[PDB]
Amino acid sequence: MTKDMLPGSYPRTPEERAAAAKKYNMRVEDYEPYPDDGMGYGDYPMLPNRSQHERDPWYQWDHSELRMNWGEPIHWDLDMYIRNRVDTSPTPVSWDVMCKHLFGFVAFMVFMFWVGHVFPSYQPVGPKQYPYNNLYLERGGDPTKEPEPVVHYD
Amino acid sequence: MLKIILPSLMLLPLTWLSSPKKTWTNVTSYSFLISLTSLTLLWQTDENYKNFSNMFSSDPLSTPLIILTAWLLPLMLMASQNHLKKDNNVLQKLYISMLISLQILLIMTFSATELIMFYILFEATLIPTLIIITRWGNQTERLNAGIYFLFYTLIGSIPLLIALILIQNHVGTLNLMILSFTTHTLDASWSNNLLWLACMMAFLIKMPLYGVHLWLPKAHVEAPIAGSMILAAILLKLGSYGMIRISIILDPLTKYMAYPFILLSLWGMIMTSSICLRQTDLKSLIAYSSVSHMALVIASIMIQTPWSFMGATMLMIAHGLTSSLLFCLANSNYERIHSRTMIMARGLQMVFPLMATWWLMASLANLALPPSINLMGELFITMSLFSWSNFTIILMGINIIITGMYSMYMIITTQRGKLTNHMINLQPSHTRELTLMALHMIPLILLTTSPKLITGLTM
Amino acid sequence: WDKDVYPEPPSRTPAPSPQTSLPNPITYLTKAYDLVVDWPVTLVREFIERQHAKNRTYYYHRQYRRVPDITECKEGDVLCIYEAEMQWRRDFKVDQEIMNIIQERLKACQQREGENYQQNCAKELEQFTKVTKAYQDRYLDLGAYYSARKCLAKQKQRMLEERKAARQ
Amino acid sequence: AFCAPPAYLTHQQKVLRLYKRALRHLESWCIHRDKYRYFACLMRARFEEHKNEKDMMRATQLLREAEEEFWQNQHPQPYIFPDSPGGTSFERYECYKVPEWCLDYWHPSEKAMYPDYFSKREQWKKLRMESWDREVKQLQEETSPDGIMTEALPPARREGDLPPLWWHIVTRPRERP
Amino acid sequence: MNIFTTSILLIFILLLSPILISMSNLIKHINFPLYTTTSIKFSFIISLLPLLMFFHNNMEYMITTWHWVTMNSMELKMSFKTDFFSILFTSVALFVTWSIMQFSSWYMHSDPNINRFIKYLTLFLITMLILTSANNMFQLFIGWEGVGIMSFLLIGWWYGRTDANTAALQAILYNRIGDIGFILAMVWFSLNMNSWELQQIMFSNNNDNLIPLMGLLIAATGKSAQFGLHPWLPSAMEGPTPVSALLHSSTMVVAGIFLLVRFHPLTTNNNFILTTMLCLGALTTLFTAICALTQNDIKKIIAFSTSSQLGLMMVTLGMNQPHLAFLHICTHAFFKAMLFMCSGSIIHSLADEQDIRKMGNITKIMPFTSSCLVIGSLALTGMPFLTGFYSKDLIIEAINTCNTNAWALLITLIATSMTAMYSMRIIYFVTMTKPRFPPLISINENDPDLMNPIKRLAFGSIFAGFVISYNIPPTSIPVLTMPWFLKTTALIISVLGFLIALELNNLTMKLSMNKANPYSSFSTLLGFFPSIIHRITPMKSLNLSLKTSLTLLDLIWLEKTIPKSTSTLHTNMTTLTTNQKGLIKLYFMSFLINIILIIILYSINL
Amino acid sequence: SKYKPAPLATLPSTLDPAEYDVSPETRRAQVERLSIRARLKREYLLQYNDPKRVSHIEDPALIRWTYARSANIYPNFRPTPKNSLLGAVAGFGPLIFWYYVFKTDRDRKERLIQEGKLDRKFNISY
Amino acid sequence: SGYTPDEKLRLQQLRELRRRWLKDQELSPREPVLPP
Ligand SMILES: CCCCCCCCCCCCO[C@@H]1O[C@H](CO)[C@@H](O[C@H]2O[C@H](CO)[C@@H](O)[C@H](O)[C@H]2O)[C@H](O)[C@H]1O
Ligand SMILES: CCCCCCCCCCCCO[C@@H]1O[C@H](CO)[C@@H](O[C@H]2O[C@H](CO)[C@@H](O)[C@H](O)[C@H]2O)[C@H](O)[C@H]1O
Repeated sequence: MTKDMLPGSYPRTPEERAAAAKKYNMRVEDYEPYPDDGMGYGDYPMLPNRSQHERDPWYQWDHSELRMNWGEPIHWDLDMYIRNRVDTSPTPVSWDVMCKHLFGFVAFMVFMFWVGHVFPSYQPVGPKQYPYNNLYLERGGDPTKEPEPVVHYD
Repeated sequence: MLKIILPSLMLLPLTWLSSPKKTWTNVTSYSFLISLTSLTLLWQTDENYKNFSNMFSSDPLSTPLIILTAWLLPLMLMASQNHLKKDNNVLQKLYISMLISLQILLIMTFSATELIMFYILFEATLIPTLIIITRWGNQTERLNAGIYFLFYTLIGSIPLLIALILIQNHVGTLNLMILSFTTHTLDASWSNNLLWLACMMAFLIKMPLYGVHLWLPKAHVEAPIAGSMILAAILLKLGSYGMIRISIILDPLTKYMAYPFILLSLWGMIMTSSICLRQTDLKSLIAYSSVSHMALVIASIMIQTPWSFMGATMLMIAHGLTSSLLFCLANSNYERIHSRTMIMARGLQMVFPLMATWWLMASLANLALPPSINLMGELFITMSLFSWSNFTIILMGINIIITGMYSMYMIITTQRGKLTNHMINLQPSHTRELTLMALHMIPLILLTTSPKLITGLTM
Repeated sequence: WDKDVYPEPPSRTPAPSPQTSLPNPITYLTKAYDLVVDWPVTLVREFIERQHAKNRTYYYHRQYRRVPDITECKEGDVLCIYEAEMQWRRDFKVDQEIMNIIQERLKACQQREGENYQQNCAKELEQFTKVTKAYQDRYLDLGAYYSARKCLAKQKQRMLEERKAARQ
Repeated sequence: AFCAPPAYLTHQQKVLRLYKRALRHLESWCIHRDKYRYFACLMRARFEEHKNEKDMMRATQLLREAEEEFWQNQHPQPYIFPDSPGGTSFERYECYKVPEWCLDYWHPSEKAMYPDYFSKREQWKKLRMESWDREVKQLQEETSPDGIMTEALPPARREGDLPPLWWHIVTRPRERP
Repeated sequence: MNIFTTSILLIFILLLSPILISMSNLIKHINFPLYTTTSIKFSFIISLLPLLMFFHNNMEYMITTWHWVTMNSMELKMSFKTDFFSILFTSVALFVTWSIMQFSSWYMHSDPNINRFIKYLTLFLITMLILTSANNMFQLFIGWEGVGIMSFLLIGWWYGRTDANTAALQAILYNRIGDIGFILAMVWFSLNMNSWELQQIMFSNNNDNLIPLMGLLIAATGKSAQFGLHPWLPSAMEGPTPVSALLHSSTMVVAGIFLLVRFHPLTTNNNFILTTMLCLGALTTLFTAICALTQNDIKKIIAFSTSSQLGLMMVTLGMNQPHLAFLHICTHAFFKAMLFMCSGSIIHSLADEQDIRKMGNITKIMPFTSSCLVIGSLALTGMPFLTGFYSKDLIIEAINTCNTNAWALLITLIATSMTAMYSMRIIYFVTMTKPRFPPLISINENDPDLMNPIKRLAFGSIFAGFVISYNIPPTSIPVLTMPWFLKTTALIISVLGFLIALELNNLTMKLSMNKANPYSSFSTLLGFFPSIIHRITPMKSLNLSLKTSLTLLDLIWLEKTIPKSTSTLHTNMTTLTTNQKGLIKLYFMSFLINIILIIILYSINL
Repeated sequence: SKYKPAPLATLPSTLDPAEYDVSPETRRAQVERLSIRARLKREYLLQYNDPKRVSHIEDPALIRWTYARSANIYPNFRPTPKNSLLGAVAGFGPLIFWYYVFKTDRDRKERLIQEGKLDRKFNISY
Repeated sequence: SGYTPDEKLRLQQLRELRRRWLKDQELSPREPVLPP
């Protein structure tokens, strides 16, 4: 491929813009270059930031699972937006409400867990009583030393 | 060692005196037999390391690398047999001579006893590799890639020369045994710190540290398959081996002179592993995977615990084999579709079912599948670094996640998915390619059976 | 199996003490296993052992005479330092194997005792602790480039510390 | 899948699509068949209540209101036909839809196992070879003089000629191989 | 003892036999699925013997087969730990895999590569058995990670489905985030105890064991799909139904609970860990039961039921009840596998339909499958004396009568009732209402390869619970004294949930429109955890990787700073020096300046 | 309406106000877009169904995309205040952070080890 | 709505060819000629 067909630098004049559009097979009015922030985008067209999930599913795309036709301008972030990764598809519920609901549920759960920790639930019973000095020998205790006599009664 | 060097040299007369028809077969066969001969260096039934003469020696650290080098040459010839299909006989023989010379020099380097052996035989590798990249490469930027590869290493190396000369003036010799057995403590003077850097920087560049790793993504996506294989199987390990051999004198400065490079390694590992996620060139993705693994190796070597050294050596060998296999696989698909993009070719499991199996196994070695020696190495390096500071587990875990992620991303993107049915040229896998992948995998499986061979000096 | 180096308490299996009219499947399965499997396998093994009795050969555990330690080496005398260093390496790994044997004892004790391990394995836990303290004081914090000289320096640092403590 | 989308849609197409989508979502909401019929009849009543509106601005406003209501009331998890996009087993058999160009690489010993099928295939390849020239000329001659183009392709006009660009339409793998 | 160890090893040898036969030309000539089914049957029969030995003398064995390597005072031996857990679970797993491997032949007769499918299922079985019968933490890791790979390969068996590919990678994500904690546990138990063997690790009871047990808890969360890392399991049903039945319910997903049970001795003291597990189990149970309701897929409902059951096991472990938690594992394996098989039968007989809205009147048309499904549901909601009751009831008893987080207890009880509610959802919308399937009925379950496996699992679900519960040795003292309401709490809540579900479902036939509801949407969309996390985290991470790493730094700033700056400077200097006008007058003027400079240097330096 | 778009949950097409436009300018726009798409598809289909093809079909869009994401970057890069700061921080700052973390941790560890507070109970392999 | 005459003709022609190809796909009674 030659220079005219490979990308180039930021379109600085309307004739450059038209030449770039013809290069990218995009309409002269639809073609918009990335902002000239000097981050390497240069001439590449700025395409809509919609994932390939949104593309028509019933259409016989040239590149199928990619869901892009031959010669179509390719988004700068196609790898991120492929069907196997980020999905910008519309949702039945607004993102803001979804965030509120999920985080509110989490907050309620953790708050009530703290409530339970502070106020536990237990049966009305005394602590279990074990024999032989709380099993001093077989619970890992030295034979030489004598533990404090811990007694039990009726 | 001279029962292994001389046959390697004699390969060259065979290459040039063989008839045009039988040259490939003869050199491949005799190279396999040289590889067999190289196994004699595993008869170390005692703790006394082997010293075959005043010039050549071997160790637990050098024997596995030498055997790997011997093993690679036949596979390099098989991998190169194809893209050199329609070149003139002298040009083909030139390529074969370059590979043979590379093997000779690398074996001598790994088996060298004096660091000014090592400094000459280490840089002599630049010429054959530079020729391989620049002459037989495909795309136009191979010249730029060659320039980067040459000069990064030369800028690194010259200070190494200065430091080595100073070392010899101060000590009286450069035989590594003598240095080991008469070493003495350095003092924290600024001049000593500058030395430490001068000794360590050339090897760190060859083990591309995060900030000086720009010459791998270029050299690899501009180099032919054999160049990539030898490069990121042996050349990259030259840096680690040099660091291991030379750090003995440079103590105790390391305790605080390692913080910068440990940090750079432990951060660049994450950065590069992440870069692998969003890269559209299979060769580049493999190269950056290699950069992350060498980041781990550098961290472990610069902490210097027994676990660090042993795991670093194990991972050195494991990465050698695995990255080599990955590059052969990618070149397999490249020889057909004549493109390096990962997105372009997809669903190839529907037409190369067995090569898909080899792809899967390679991806597992990359992602570190237990009990594979790849994992063993990464696990032991992780244990070492966790001992060094218990917070490194955060970085290690993030890198583990991302490693698994790009490793499976390669497979899903390429092998799986709808077959790009427009590709008419996809041809059934060549027995050559399949045998190449088998010869890469089988040694890995056998070493996973017998890890004791590939441990370092420490363990 | 040298019972000394690999201690193994005695077996204390109890009586059959059956109290059921039903037949225990295990005894009959074991009888069938014995007769069917153990007997032919034992025949094969006996044949191999006779074949070994024929053509018997011997191998001897190597003995390494002691040589001067690094303490007896004049600075920079590589000739003697090499021998001292190799001796130290062999002692190092023999100590490694000592640690392996004692750890195996500890593991076998835990498994044998079961839920009494919290008391009946105290002896082997004590032995393990003492040997690991010895191992730590001998080889720990030595770099990957561990050497007799580093070990000597570490020991002398600790001895200086102990002498200071005794003085104070 | 067998027809290219238009440049746009008219009020008729948009409203019909909305009718279908809303009816299917209403069904997804109303599991039982009788309840579904009860509410679908009311839905048709609503849709036809404004059937004849000749002020297209009000028609479009009504359609916008209907669409917003639909988005408010859409079933979170609708009904998806198994093979329909987004339904289980949407592409479950794409692994085995291996193309026909692979057969060209079969070893002659493998082709021996199937003698007749490959003879018929050879006939087919001959037919395609013959028809390519004529069909390319047909498309070139039928190209519209103006610069206005549509994806839809032409039929076979002459006699004894295959329809333009037919190899990919025909020969596509069977749905369940 | 010879017989016991020999049988233990022979089980693995038998399981490897199908694999080796697969890697040979005899695979073409033999009926591989039947061969593998037979091998699994024989392996189960062999396993029965060690189970009997353990039930008799309760002797546990450490068997060291091969010495893989010695690492300076840390041997790595291929060890096996045969005990209550390992032996009983090997028996159960082999039984369930026998049933599912016979049923796979029916469910996958048409599919090509059936041999590869069977090989993969077998491989998974070997790997999971390695996990269970493992002494070394390293070997346990071999199992932990190999089952993960097999799950990846089986999910998205139909690699055509982009959705299934995403599901497999989802599983790898969540599992690896889990395995980070496992590797942390390994490294800590290596540094502080210098051994990966469980016997040696046991002596760490007197340390803190917080840093390692946190790694274990995280790994268990990831693998068993507890709330934090839960999305992977429900959406792991993109795979074939036999895979869902076996791996992602009966055998694999119990890996986290099994690991915690194995490390029960260390976690007895660390109350922080135990309370954390209590809370996590409660939260998962409630969350995934909420999602289980209002879900219209037959397989996803059962998947969420499985997640809820695993949350219950997490609570079981949160209170010091490891034996009972493992008992629940084994007991639920049966009827969960049976429910999955019944659902697979329904899905296959109908035109691969999985929506419970297009299934109805199944009880009349498929008597056998509906009967076994009813048994499975009644086991899931433990009705008295079925397999579930001989575990779940005791679990709830201990929960209600042990000191516990009050909130955790409450949500756990609510989720127990809600399990009845969604089981009723299935039993109703799939077996009680008038038909809804497409008109062309073509329903055949008379295939023995389907009938017999389900028969075996139903006999399991009906008896194994009682048999195991009565035969297992004493372990934990149970609390049997309690008020009447506590004693029958599980039954009353379950029955009340059933009645409430019946009322709600019967309310649907009312000729009135159900409206979109906030709670209905929250339940159906799975709490929005997928929609939010899976759209924010991947985007942010991937965007950072492309922009901050690859572009801003690697492709731009590093090149400018190191190579290109040097290149520039040197070009600037060459263009500064070389370009000389070429006139002798100027050249000799410069020579004059050299003259003067040398004179000055000489003078000043003297 | 009641829906509020978010960058990762786009505005549905039906709710989109512009989808309902019927201005002749908009329709002319859409027709021209379809014309471009049809021309491209015809060009692709000729090569797809050509019987005399012997190789795959190269993708100019893919080539341009890869070139733009690879070799066009540095040539079309210009230092700016924002770029300099972002690069400097995103590079060095994380290294400084991890430096402080590891240094403080290891210094505390060395302090404790020196005093003897830390107990290395069974660290044998380090 | 409804097919154009050109579309109807094209679909009919492709229908004929598609069904001929599908019938071509049938295997003859001897087709799996297993070698000895
Ligand atoms: C710490 C020490 C180690 C670091 C050492 C770094 C030294 C590296 C030196 C690399 C020098 C390579 O020199 C390389 O020359 C080529 C000529 O083809 C330049 O190539 C480029 O030049 C300019 C951009 O400035 C363009 O107009 C031109 O089209 C393009 O090819 C590269 O931009 C430059 O990098
Ligand atoms: C400490 C000493 C270290 C020395 C090691 C590094 C060696 C440095 C090599 C310097 C020479 C590199 O040579 C490099 O050539 C290229 C073109 O080839 C120049 O790049 C040039 O590209 C084109 C013309 O070709 C112009 O549009 C551009 O403006 C110009 O700069 C680089 O600016 C120069 O740097």
